Amino acid sequence: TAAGISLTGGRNRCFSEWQSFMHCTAKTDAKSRAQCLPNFEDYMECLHHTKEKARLREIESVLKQKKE
Amino acid sequence: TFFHPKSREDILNEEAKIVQALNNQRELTIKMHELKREEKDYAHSYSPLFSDPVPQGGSIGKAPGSSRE
Repeated sequence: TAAGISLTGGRNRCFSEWQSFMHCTAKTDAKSRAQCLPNFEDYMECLHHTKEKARLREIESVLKQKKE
Repeated sequence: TFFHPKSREDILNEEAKIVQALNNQRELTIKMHELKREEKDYAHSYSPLFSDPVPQGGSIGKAPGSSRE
């Protein structure tokens, strides 16, 4: 009811991926709902930033041991 | 002479009618157990009127580029 609203009264940071996921839920029934996996994973990545964080941990490892 | 039983045929027809109705109730029961626990539509489940699940958000700083599909 107050979902998708920011602190300035506008669209949040991760709204767009939520919109794509909700679109693809409306497109699909519970059997075909598996198609909504990558959209949901994109949403979770925007929220919690895990895969990008691990990417940067790999970069930092290369800057850390392979140089010293 | 005072023995005036119902015939074999009428008895068998009555028992058949009873068993038929019981089988009818059986099929209705299975069909309802199946009708429930079947996926419904969004309108029947949440909102008949605003049946578009898609969430439109705020409007005070609506940024072109924030819609997506």
